[PDB]
Amino acid sequence: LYIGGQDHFYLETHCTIAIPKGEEGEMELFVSTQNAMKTQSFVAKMLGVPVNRILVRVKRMGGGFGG
Amino acid sequence: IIPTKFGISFTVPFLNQAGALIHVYTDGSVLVSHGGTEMGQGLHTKMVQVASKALKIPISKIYISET
Ligand code: XAX
Ligand SMILES: O=C(O)c1ccccc1O
Repeated sequence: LYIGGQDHFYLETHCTIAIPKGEEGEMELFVSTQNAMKTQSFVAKMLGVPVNRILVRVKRMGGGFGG
Repeated sequence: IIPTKFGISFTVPFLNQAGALIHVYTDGSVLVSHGGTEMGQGLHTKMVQVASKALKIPISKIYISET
């Protein structure tokens, strides 16, 4: 038996705004995510900066569904 | 030559209260937040020094972003 995959089709697609604060690697992000923690870590790791520098804000998502 | 004495506390008793909030993220970096503001007096500098002493970790792992 086979079962085909599936697209999430959340009406709102992926989206991020990043604000760099110019001081000490600080960055503030607005993002359509179910996972602000991994968002914060992945961004810290890419920048080579401690996690305490990165702030992620999530008001609402237009759908997530695991995607 | 002149001396001075100066009383320490708010003369309204209920103002002598103070909160802090601390997060340690999973890379061990620390985010300190407290009710004080920075106006140049080096409050945040002093709070990082207190936190580093209280936690027994280097100052470089501790951060104060804003009030
Ligand atoms: N309207 C709406 N309803 C939704 C979601 C959504 O995006 N929009 N998605 C699902 C998913 S998919 Mo998942 O384990 O990350 S694979 S768990 C999960 C679930 C997560 O929300 P709690 O029930 O824990 O509050 O919401 C459900 N209902
Ligand atoms: O007693 C003070 O010095 C004081 C200072 C600021 C605000 C309220 C106060 O009572």
